[PDB]
Amino acid sequence: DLDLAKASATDQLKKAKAEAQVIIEQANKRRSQILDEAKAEAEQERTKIVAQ
Amino acid sequence: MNLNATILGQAIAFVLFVLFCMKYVWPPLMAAIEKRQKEIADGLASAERAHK
Repeated sequence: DLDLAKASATDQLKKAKAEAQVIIEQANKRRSQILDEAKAEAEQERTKIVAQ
Repeated sequence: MNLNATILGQAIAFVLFVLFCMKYVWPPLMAAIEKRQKEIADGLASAERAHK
C-alpha cells in the first residue's frame, strides 16, 4: 500500500491537471469562434441592408 | 536441619548473579524485543497513512 497510495496520488494529479487545461483552452476556442462568427456576420448583415 | 556458613556464601553468589544479570543479560534482550515490537506499530501507522 505505501506505494499504491503514492502511484494513485500522481495518477489523479496528472489526469486532473491536463483536463482542467483542455477545458479552459476550448473555452477560448468557443469564445474566439463566437467572436469570429459575430465579427463576420455583422458585415454580411450590412451588405444585405445596403442592397435593400 | 543445621544452620551454617553456607547461608552467607549463597548470599554472595545470589547478589553477584543478580548484578551481572541486571547489567548484561536483561537490558540487551529487552532492547532487542522492544525494537521488534516498535516496528510492528510503525507498519500499522504506514497502512493508516497510505489509505488516508
